[PDB]
Amino acid sequence: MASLRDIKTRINATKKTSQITKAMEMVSTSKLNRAEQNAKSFVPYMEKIQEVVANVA
Amino acid sequence: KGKHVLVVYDDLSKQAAAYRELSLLLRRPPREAYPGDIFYLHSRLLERAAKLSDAKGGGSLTALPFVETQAGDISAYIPTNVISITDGQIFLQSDLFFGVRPAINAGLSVSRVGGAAQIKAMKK
Repeated sequence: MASLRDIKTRINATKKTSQITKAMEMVSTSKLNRAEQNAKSFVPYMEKIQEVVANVA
Repeated sequence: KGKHVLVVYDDLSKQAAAYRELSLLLRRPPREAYPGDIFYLHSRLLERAAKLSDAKGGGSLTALPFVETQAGDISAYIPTNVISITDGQIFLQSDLFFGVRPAINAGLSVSRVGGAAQIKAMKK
């Protein structure tokens, strides 16, 4: 049962889908290792707040 | 004679399915077992529908041929044949009458003549 040229349409559709998918994975993997950059860059400010917020008796 | 006629060929597919038999019984050398002339079969038929010039009484016979598609495969032998013939076609998905009812696939469905048919009321 079914087609052939209707089985090609599906393959290629799937393929171009995987492409677009894996694209964004790598793309969103490129946005993890920039989360640190703005994660780090905030490390100091936090330290020098609890150090201030040491809390009077 | 000068009157307008309308002929509905309901299921030309079965005709071809028949004619194949007929031809295969007569042992006529057989694509898809259908005779080489299986095209000519429907060609010399639907051709006999037209609009006779007003020199002939402006008479006409409209043809509404049918074709039974398996799986909806429009690329099938018979269907390409009947299509390469008719002026336009209206393809009915069931893919739909299980939303838009009288399943009329606005996408594939064409009319060659079209627009020259509709009156100035429709046209605009």
